[PDB]
Amino acid sequence: NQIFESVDHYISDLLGYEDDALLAATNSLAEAGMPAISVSPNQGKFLQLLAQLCQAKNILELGTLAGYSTIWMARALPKNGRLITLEYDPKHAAVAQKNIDRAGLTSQVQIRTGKAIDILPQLVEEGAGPFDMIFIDADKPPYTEYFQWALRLSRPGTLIVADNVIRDGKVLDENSTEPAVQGARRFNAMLGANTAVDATILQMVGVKEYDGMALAIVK
Amino acid sequence: NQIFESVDHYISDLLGYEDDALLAATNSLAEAGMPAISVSPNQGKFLQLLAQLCQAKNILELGTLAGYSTIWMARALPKNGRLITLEYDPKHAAVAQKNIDRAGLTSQVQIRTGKAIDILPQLVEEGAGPFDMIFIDADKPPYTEYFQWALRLSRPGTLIVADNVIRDGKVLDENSTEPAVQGARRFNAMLGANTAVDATILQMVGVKEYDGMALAIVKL
Ligand SMILES: Nc1ncnc2c1ncn2[C@@H]1O[C@H](CSCC[C@H](N)C(=O)O)[C@@H](O)[C@H]1O
Ligand SMILES: Nc1ncnc2c1ncn2[C@@H]1O[C@H](CSCC[C@H](N)C(=O)O)[C@@H](O)[C@H]1O
Ligand SMILES: [Mg+2]
Ligand SMILES: [Mg+2]
Repeated sequence: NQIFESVDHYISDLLGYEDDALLAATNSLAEAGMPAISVSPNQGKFLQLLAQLCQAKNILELGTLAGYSTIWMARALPKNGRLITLEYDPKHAAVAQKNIDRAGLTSQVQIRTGKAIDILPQLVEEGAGPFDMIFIDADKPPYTEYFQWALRLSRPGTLIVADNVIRDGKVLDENSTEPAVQGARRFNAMLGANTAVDATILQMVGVKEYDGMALAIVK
Repeated sequence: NQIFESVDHYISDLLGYEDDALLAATNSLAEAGMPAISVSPNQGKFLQLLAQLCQAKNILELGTLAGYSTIWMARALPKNGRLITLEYDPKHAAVAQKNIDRAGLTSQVQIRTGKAIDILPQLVEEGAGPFDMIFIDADKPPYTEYFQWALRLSRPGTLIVADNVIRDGKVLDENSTEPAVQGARRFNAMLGANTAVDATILQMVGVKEYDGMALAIVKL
């Protein structure tokens, strides 16, 4: 992995500058005892560019952690735009709130604390959709079901992005016993059979373990 | 590279289906002595998806080869959409025209034969722009100047994509002797310095050699 990390540092040195709010969001993970699993700086910038191509005014994120990915995307929003992010762990949600406040995004970002599978039908009842872009990055086994709820909260042209769908190439092992690999494989099979979207999977290398993100556009 | 190749085939079995027109465009290369350097199927679907996000009506492509990338992007267009593709080699242009005709894309694709640096100022003079998406994929040394012309043919929100800007990590080598590597390094420096766009570089692995594509959006 060394060449991929060195090339990622080359790219972030040109195009992946992180202000105090993004660095503080990263620094908050270890002091809070949270896992070091945010998107990378360059992945962050890529999510921001996708939100700009979507001309996104309304973004939904499942899985906030410390709000690193949230800050990157919310920075693409217009003044009147909104990002709703779902986080199960009340400690993660409190840390993310501090980090979003430090980024001056309190007004545009709403953190909802609970399981995505409980909150997604709430968003349906509220008529919270449709969203211009949806980022699925929570627990891995129910990605397939999160995608079905995302469709209910989409319009034609909505972008749905799902992170961690390759898992170091372990998705090739049909006999994998790892929950996160089985979750990825089931989601990828659903995505291959889904006639409601146009989709691809991007292999991703860099500072993080070899992985990939799925991208889908609602027909 | 074996794991990346195996994962790419896994991905294209799910989401990278190629019809006769794309398979025929690939098959056309060997009989014409052309390099097997088109975008991969999965890269082709990615460019198609970027064109759909752009809601592209007008696309510009530098470097046609056999029209493989051209067919993937043109298929995102509405019928009244147009794609202009530039190609220096008349042998390549004639193969690409056959492949575009086979794909049913004759109305939507205009292949222009000559040096990109000669045609781009003609496009500005004709008012051919602005393009919703621009794909820079010709010879590598003038990438920096192709990008300057692309900005003259853009509007706010235009997506510019440049292929082959990592070259197996050789862009880390400040003493590279390879003009294509030197061209990518100069392009990536320019892109780092450019205040007219928001940009990133995506590292790309799969069936082809380790490389990367630059994505830039012209600021609003
Ligand atoms: N059922 C569930 N609903 C919502 N969030 C969940 C969940 N199960 C786990 N999570 C949360 O999903 C997150 C995954 S990590 C998210 C990383 C973040 N998007 C970033 O890149 O910065 C964790 O914070 C975890 O607590
Ligand atoms: N100065 C120049 N102007 C225009 N095209 C050029 C050029 N120098 C090289 N080319 C052409 O650029 C092409 C690069 S390969 C293009 C591959 C194609 N985009 C695909 O993915 O399917 C070759 O066809 C080459 O002949
Ligand atoms: Mg993730
Ligand atoms: Mg190329």
